[PDB]
Amino acid sequence: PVTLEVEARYKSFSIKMLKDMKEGVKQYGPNSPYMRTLLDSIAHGHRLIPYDWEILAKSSLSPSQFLQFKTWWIDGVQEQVRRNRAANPPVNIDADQLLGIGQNWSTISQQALMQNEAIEQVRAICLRAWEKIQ
Amino acid sequence: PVTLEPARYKSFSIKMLKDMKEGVKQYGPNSPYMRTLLDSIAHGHRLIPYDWEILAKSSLSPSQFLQFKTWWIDGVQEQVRRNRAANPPVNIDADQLLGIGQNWSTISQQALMQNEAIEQVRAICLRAWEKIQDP
Repeated sequence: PVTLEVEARYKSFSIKMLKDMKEGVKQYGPNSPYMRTLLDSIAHGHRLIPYDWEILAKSSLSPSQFLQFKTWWIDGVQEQVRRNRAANPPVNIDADQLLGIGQNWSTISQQALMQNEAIEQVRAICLRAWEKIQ
Repeated sequence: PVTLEPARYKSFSIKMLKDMKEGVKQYGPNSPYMRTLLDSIAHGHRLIPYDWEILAKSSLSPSQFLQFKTWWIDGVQEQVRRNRAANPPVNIDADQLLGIGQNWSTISQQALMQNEAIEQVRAICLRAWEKIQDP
């Protein structure tokens, strides 16, 4: 997660939290009330960049579950970019920022400068993607 | 939880607290389910004593809550003995670990707690939670 001291600083997830979450997904399922409670609290209790989401997902999910998450992340990005382009005025956030990739957004330091609207879009897209894991 | 390390505070969502209360109702405070969920939350967020109080009070029956608080205080008493006896001494007292008194009763004060104190609070409260008995 990113903290805004404004000066943005990145702090990695707790190793124990990650271990807890991987074991919880395994025992209860990625969308059990168990995981929904935990994940929602983390997502809304922190400023998460795409890097954070990639870490949470890759660490917590089985390989097949992770593939599902990524496809739905990409699906949510398609829809979001469409809404961004159609907004009046257009919202200048594209897929590179929402996925955390490319020359402008691939590094943690770049992503840490993401504005509120972008953070909110990433949060909604990734929570939806997680919820769509079957 | 505290949203900026030493600083400000954001409450748990009403929904999250409802889920925790339902989880305790369905599975009990010391199900592996609740134990690992609590552990996850406690390592996923920076919890001050005020958070622990809200979580416990919201999730537990009055008698379970009294047990939790009794064991939190007991664990604090043991931790303070250890802090005093440490070489060098750890300058963390019972009022900080419990979030009480002139120095620590407010969220604004608690939000300035450093890592060692947050960690001590976490260990003590997780242990106290485990000491709660079922109906």
